[PDB]
Amino acid sequence: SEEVNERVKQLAEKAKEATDKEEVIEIVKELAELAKQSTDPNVVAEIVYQLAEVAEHSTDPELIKEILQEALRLAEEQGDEELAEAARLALKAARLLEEARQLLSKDPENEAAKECLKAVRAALEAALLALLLLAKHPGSQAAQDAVQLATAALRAVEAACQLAKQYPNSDIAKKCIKAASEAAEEASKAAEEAQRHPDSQKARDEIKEASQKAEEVKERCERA
Repeated sequence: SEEVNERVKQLAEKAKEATDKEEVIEIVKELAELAKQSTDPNVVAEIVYQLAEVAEHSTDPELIKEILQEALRLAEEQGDEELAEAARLALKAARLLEEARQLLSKDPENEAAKECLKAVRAALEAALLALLLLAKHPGSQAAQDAVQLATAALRAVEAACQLAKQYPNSDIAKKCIKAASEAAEEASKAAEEAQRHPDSQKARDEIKEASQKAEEVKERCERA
């Protein structure tokens, strides 16, 4: 028992101290394997939580995505529909990040692609924070709302990024993408206050304000 909980904390630190992408992923796969040694729902929740943190402190999109596929795989094996939803969203934000980087690569001077990219980063961070909050406090109305926020934020970014690729160098399209970036950033800020302050009401107050914004930018961008 304690030999497991202690080991989760150790491997997590090892991953954060790793010096190459290949070592991070090897440690990550060792964290996931510890799930095999237990059926305790809390040990898997803690492992998923550590995976989200390893991902949140990484910058390589490919690595992040691989970390999150593991986290989703664990949630799915648990039958935990709620935690799997959160991991799958973050995973999808990471895949959008990979796509956003490809878009910019084809037209690196394109300010629309740059803004789309910045928007996805903020969306990814918002979804990762929600996952961190849920992984520790499933019953929270803030965690669940945070997941809902990150969902809305990502929908808006996808619409904004859709135009950055479709019709760029156009004032009309350039405004949504600017709004989407701002929307994603605020969503990331809201989800952060909630992550460090789950039970706080000011935390719950911030999450709600960002969804309306997220919802408005989605409706704004679909227009363009």
